Amino acid sequence: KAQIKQALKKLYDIDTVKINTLIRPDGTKKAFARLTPDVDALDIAATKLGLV
Amino acid sequence: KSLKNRAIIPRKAVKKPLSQLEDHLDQLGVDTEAIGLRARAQTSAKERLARSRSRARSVAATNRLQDGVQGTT
Amino acid sequence: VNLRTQKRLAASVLGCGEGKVWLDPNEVSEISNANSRQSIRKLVADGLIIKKPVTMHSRSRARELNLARRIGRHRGFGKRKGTADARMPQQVLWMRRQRVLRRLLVKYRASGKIDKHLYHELYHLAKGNTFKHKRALVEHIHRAKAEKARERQIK
Amino acid sequence: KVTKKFIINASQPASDKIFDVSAFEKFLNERIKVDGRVGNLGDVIKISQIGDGKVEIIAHNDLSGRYLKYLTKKFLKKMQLRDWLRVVATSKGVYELKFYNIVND
Amino acid sequence: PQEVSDIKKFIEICRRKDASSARIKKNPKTQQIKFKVRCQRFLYTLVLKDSDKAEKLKQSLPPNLQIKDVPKRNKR
Amino acid sequence: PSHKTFRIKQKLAKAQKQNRPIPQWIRLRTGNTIRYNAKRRHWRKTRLGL
RNA sequence: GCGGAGACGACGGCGGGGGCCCCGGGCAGAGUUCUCUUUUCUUCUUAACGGUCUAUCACCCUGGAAACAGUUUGUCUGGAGAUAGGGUUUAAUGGCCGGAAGAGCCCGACACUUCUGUCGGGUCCGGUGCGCUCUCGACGUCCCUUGAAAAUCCGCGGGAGGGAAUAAUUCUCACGCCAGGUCGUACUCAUAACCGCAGCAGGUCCCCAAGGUGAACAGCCUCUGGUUGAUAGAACAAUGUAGAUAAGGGAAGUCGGCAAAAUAGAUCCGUAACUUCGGGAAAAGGAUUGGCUCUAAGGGUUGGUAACAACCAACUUAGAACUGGUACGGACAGGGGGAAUCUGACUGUCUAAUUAAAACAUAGCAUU
RNA sequence: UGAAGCCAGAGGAAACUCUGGUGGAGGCUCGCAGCGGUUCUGACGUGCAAAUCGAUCGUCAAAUCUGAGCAUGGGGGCGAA
Repeated sequence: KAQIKQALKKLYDIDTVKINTLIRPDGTKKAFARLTPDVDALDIAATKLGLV
Repeated sequence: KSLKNRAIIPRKAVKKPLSQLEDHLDQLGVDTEAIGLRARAQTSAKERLARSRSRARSVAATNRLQDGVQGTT
Repeated sequence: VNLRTQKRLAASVLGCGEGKVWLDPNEVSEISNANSRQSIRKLVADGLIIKKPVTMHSRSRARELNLARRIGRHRGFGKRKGTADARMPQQVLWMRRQRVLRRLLVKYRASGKIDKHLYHELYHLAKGNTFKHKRALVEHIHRAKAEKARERQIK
Repeated sequence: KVTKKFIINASQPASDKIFDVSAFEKFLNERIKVDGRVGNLGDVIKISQIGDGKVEIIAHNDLSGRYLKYLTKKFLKKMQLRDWLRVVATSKGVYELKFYNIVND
Repeated sequence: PQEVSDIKKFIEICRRKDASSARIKKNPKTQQIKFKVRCQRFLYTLVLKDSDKAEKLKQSLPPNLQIKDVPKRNKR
Repeated sequence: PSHKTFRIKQKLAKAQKQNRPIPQWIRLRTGNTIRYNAKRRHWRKTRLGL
């Protein structure tokens, strides 16, 4: 979780309050990163992640 | 009545048909036209994201069985 | 039209069993369009899905039988199936009787009707099964008082 | 001595000539039982009409609005109005009679 | 959750920088008003009877701290 | 069971990723001899042996 | 250095608490309504965590007990200090408050294509127990049986070092600040998700466990919650498998009363030989059992020989009249009994898949 | 069903005896589950089953039933044999 939040902060400049992680049945790790209330997840997903 | 096996549905849960109610009142001998039962009887980023949610549940994104072949024939 | 998913979701939403879920048979296509719990809740609010009431289990016969047994009916030898001790234990009867007698003796000693030596010997008589009930103990105390008063008047 | 007041509001069916208020009042007079016996009202329960298809009850005993609603449903069953008329409490001690919901077919 | 029995201590609790939020709950069936302040560790509840003291406390509270009245239904 | 080790879960993940039919573009290759997945596994038929 | 916690068997009755079950009133809703039924049913809930007040043992002070007393269902305690009076303390799944009514639940009126709802009214007061389940406490019983360890946490004995003058502190107090990585988490757990070659009538470890009858987690019927899945339609021959009845006789049947029938619950009368005196024994043989209407006994609290009245509560037991009858443990459930012989002391154990026994073991005894 | 221990009453110089209670012992007993596997011209016999099904039966507070971890390995082990 520490590496995940560091990677998000250094690459995409994203601040997170907490991160929950699981490992999927196919063998890859999935991270739910909750963002700080000042930043908007919809705005970040539209601009940086391109998830619109 | 079938109260041994199951309870009766309450009368407030079933919409009473106007034809049947008018027929029953006509049996009881009242003027339904004088009371008018017809009047009483009833009868952007966020948008793109919502569309993406709807399409995501409706249609699978990939098809590993058939993405390697294109063309109908 | 298959409505198994809708019946399961409606049971979860209404907080009942699936056998208490009622789906409107004249609205099957509109119920089939409901794939989410929000849509099921909307149909519940519209009244297309309702929770059926519980089937009757009345206690009226049990209560009348209880009143009859209280006033004394159905207590005969043809009605009894367990032994007398299995029905009412002698140990329970004895414990109740001993507690009643000891409570009465404590009350009389506290009020001052009997003194401490008389209390002690009556306690041991009650433990030795002289008195079968409170009236018997009271009458024994009264006859002992009469004998003591006669002895005092003679002396 | 405490006094309780009850209103049975049959204004809409009484105006619609569905509900007979005088017959309902007679039914209440012959069916309200005091101490487990009918015809024992006296000065404890008074039943009257305040007009506009409404029946008013003064009680000095512990007479229940649930009992009044039960007797009203019994009268509707006797008059073949149980499947069509509903007794709904609207205030403290006020029960109105109204039609069930009707759909255009 | 902790109960404050007295309005002045409620006021310096609201004056403290840990005081995150503040709300007013009215119970008309019981005839009482609860003032609640949410801080870092605890939620403090002050219970008052129906008086002028509740409305006077409402302006006597710090103005930077947001004071909100509790609605009848807690919507999510 | 629900309680499982990381090694077990990793090998089950590999088995889940292997459990698929062959892609349909495989059969159109020149000189192709693969007609189906001959190592297909099912949870009721053959055990993984873990 | 010393000590405490972690940290400990089985079984029996008794008491406290929670939950469930039961009864009454009230609000709201529902169902029944030929007739009766102020009716029958449904919601009426309150978490972790805190504050405060309480909760048996145990211990302390005074005092000195035989005419021995206190006291348990169960006989223990007391000049090694009882009763009594006065106190200190461990123990909450107890009361009130905060959480918290704003939640959850029930009902209602409008609005409502969806989007959405919007606004009201409630969520109250008691009682009962040889009930069921869990938990806690004080007791008691049994052993040629005496029923884990460690991590970890705390207390004490000791007295080493140590002082502060624009602050010292070797304070387990309050508030304030920061942080909590890895891996598992779906679903089945079985008449279809496991093993038996299978979607196999087999086998495979646990937790929760409602109402009625009844002694009863027996059998039978019902609620919640689940199912309605096991190739189907028609006909009703023989012979089968399963379930039954049969006049008169009553073991004449058969190697052999095999199988079936008969007995059976409870209350009461009564019960032989033999015996290791514990048993035999439910020996044997008899009387009875429904319904209804009553009567009597068995408790608690309050009130001034009160040795009396009132009120409250629930289940047992005995007695009597009346009444239907072919039946009354009316289904269900549920010993046939007896006279002897051989044999092994008994309880127990084994030939998984043909032998459960006079075999094996056992305690007792004897020898090396 | 009712062993020790205990209480009361009646005797007995006492030791003891009798009567009525209390108490809750036992590799005790009827019996639900569980465990086992007695009997039946039983069912089944290319079965539902390479040992199953029905009724009946034994035992049921312990020499009872049972999970997991661990130990004993073929000239062996284990064996109420």
